[PDB]
Amino acid sequence: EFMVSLPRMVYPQPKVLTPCRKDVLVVTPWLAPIVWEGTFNIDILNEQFRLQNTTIGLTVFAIKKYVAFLKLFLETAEKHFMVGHRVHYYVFTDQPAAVPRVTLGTGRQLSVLEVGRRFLSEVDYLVCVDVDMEFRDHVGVEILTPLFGTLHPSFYGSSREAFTYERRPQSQAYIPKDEGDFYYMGAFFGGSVQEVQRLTRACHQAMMVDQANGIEWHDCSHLNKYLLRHKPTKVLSPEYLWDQQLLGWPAVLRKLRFTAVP
Ligand SMILES: [Hg+2]
Ligand SMILES: [Hg+2]
Ligand SMILES: [Hg+2]
Ligand SMILES: [Hg+2]
Ligand SMILES: [Hg+2]
Repeated sequence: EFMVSLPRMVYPQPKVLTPCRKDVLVVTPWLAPIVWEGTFNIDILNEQFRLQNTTIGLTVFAIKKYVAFLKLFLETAEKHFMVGHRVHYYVFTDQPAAVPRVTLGTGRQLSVLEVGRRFLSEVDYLVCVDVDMEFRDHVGVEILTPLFGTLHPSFYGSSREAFTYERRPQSQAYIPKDEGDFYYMGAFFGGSVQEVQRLTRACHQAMMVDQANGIEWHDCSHLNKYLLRHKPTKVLSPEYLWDQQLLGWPAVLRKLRFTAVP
C-alpha cells in the first residue's frame, strides 16, 4: 500500500563499522532479520506501523483447564503486547462464560469464539500463541512481517542432527539429518493473514495425509517442515519464547519477553 513519509526524528546514527551484536546471528542466510534486543529502534518501527494504521490479531486457544491461564495472559498482553497499536484478541474456547473480564486499553478488543475470511477483513497480521504463558517485557511491531517463526528455547544452540524434527521418511513432516535451518516452536508464530492461512492450510493437509497413512512433536513437526520449505521473512530469538524455570536467564538474552507460567 501507499506509505506516507516519516516525520523528522532524532536518534543515534547507525554505525556501519560496529556490529549490533557480536554474540549472536542477526540475519538468516536468506536475509531475514533475526530479532534480538539491540537490533531495532522501536521508535522508527512504531512510526512505520502506525502510519499504516496496523491492526494485529492475537489468537489463543483455551480449552478445558487452560481457561484458567486467560486472566494472566490477557492482563500481561495489555501491558506488553503491541501497546499503542490496534489489537484484536481472538479467544477460541469451549467455555465462553469462563473467559475472564479483563480491562482493555483503548483501541483494543476481544472476541470470544466458541469451539465444539473474518480475519482478512479485520486484521492485517495474525499472531498465534499458546495461552499458558505471560508477557514480561515488550513484544511489539518489530516482529511483524509476512511470515515469522520463533526459535525453540531448548534448541537454539543445537546442531541440526539433534533437532527433534520428524525423522520417519513416511511422514509428510520428514526432515533428514542433513537438512534444517532452525528448530522453531509452535507456541509463537505469525505473519500476514494470507501467510498464516497458507501455513495452517498446508499443515492441516499434511497431517490428514499422515493420518491416512497411519502415522502421527506433531504440531511442531509440521510447522518445522513448512518453515524449512517456505522460509520465514523474520525469525524471533528466544527472548520471545522462554522458560526461566527450565532454562534460567543466560547472558545472550537481554530481555525475557514472553515466558512459560511456573
Ligand atoms: Hg545495532
Ligand atoms: Hg492463528
Ligand atoms: Hg492460535
Ligand atoms: Hg506444514
Ligand atoms: Hg503448523
